[PDB]
Amino acid sequence: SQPVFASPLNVEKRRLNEERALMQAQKANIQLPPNYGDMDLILFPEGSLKNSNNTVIPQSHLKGKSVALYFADGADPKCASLLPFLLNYYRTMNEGGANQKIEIIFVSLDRDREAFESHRAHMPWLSIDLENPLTEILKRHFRVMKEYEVPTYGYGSRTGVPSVIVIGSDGREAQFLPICSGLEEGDRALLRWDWRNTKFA
Amino acid sequence: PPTLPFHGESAYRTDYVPKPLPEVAKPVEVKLPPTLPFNAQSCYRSEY
Repeated sequence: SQPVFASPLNVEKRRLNEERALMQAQKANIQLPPNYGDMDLILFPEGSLKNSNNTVIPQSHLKGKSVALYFADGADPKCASLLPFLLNYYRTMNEGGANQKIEIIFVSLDRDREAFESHRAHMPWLSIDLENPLTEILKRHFRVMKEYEVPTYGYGSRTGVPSVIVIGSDGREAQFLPICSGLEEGDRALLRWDWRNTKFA
Repeated sequence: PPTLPFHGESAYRTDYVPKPLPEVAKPVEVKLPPTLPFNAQSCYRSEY
């Protein structure tokens, strides 16, 4: 139940968690429905994440990483301006060290497959392909949207396209990088990223 | 002798015929901008 109660990711998480909880309830003085601290899920399925050589990787690879979703749209002048600085920041702060620090997972808000591939070819880190329901479920989970077509349930939009949002193991919001937000610093908010306290555990 | 038959039609008899009525059917169809969804995301959940 973080950050949004009305998200498809969290309703699927809840259904799976209390389904399993009811299963060992009848199998076995237990608390129902299970609390969100003990609630658990997999944020990315087996065939979702895709690296620059177009070979699939699963979720457990991101241990010890500072992982952030990049919701982006290729035709947006916002994203066209933001992309080289994200490239620079990822480049220098992952090359300068003995430990691989951050990882970025790309979520597309593009028109179609051709535009998605043309935008993703300029981008080295992980990505989720557009035909996956994972991109659209993450958009509704973290409330990233350019125009109200999909119904948000009397609730907010955290940002417009693009954004980098660092994520936790259970889909929580660790911190918001203020590019297009209440703070409004384009191509400079990336220095607020702290890779220490937000590890994918 | 013949009678010169009275040709004549006054102003009030000549110079207006019933016009077609003006074709008016156009409202102001305004697409409502959707209410921009609100996260001035508050203090308690925001920092702690």
